[PDB]
Amino acid sequence: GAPATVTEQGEDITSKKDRGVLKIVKRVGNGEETPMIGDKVYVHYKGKLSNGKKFDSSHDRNEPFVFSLGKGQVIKAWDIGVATMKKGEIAHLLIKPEYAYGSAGSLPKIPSNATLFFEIELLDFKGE
Ligand SMILES: CCCn1cc(COC(=O)[C@@H]2CCCCN2C(=O)[C@H](c2cc(OC)c(OC)c(OC)c2)C2CCCCC2)cn1
Repeated sequence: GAPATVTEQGEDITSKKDRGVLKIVKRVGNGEETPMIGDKVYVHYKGKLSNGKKFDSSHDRNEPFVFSLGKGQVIKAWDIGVATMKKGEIAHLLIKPEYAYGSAGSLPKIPSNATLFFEIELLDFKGE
């Protein structure tokens, strides 16, 4: 189970070191350069919640997913996680709810206290 493999073999990339965001790398990228806060970032991803009740992908178009890193435009987990990734990398994250949607959740899509899993490919980044 990709999520179990991460829960068991994944690196804790939080600062508080509370296992709230766990990472395994799946395809090593190119270079040493990983993006900076305020970079426009381009990714393809697949995401599910632990309930198994919802699944989302960017792949539900050709359009890639585009955000400004570190600006809280996404969940904290992504601002943390993607910032560790190199151009061309693919990685798995498992996220406790405190780094996703927390106790409030985001109903009706995300319930209260949900745990999330993502597969992420980092295509490229550029300074805004
Ligand atoms: C500038 C991008 C702004 N944006 C933020 C979001 C909120 O989503 C997230 O921050 C994270 C990480 C970025 C990819 C989408 N994210 C999600 O959680 C998905 C997500 C996709 C969504 O649609 C693509 C979405 O609606 C906007 C949403 O709302 C909370 C959350 C979940 C993953 C669990 C399975 C169901 C969806 C959606 N668009």
